[PDB]
Amino acid sequence: NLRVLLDTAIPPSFCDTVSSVLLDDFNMVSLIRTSPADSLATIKQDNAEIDIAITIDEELKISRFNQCVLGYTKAFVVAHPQHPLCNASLHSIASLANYRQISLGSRSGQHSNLLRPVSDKVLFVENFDDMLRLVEAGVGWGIAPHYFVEERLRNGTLAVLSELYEPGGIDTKVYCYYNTALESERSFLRFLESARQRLRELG
Ligand SMILES: CC(C)C1NC(Cn2cnc3ccc(Cl)cc3c2=O)=CS1
Repeated sequence: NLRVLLDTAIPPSFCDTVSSVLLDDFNMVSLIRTSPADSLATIKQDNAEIDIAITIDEELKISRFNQCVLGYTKAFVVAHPQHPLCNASLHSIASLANYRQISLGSRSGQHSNLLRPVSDKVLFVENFDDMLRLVEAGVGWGIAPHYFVEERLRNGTLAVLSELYEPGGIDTKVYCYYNTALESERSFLRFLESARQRLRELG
């Protein structure tokens, strides 16, 4: 039995990519979704017995776990089209610190440099859905994966503020944290090679 953790920042496009591949090699495969805020918090619980985690969160070294990079993915800062900062000026991009952020909360109550909120007016949520509800209602700005915001952005229900900070949206690394047990196993290298391909082509 193999247990695999994918945070909700990973497109579910991808979540198909591993399933075919991993099950070529392995017999039981459990897929588990967490908040990116909870990805690393979870694997560190010995009892949770996670073997692989696909997460955007970065941490320098973790016990009993090697890191590597499967690929990259875009994220956008989004707000209500009529949000004060809709004018999207480099002045407005410094002012994020001043307007209310809808940030992802974490059970541990603790956040990495990566996912820690930026503004002091913060309101926490469990998933990117509650995030965008509140953002669609002009209650704040928030930073969400492409696949969540592509729908609403074409629909005009939502606006991007992040395009002068990083044109193209914000590339984020997708990390593979894997139990050291796996490094030698031809099983893993197979999955890794396949995994990288689909996130590439999914770009
Ligand atoms: C404050 C922004 C200017 C930036 N914050 C980040 C970190 N960050 C935060 N949440 C995310 C949620 C989802 C995804 Cl896919 C990525 C991120 C992310 O990178 C980068 S610039």
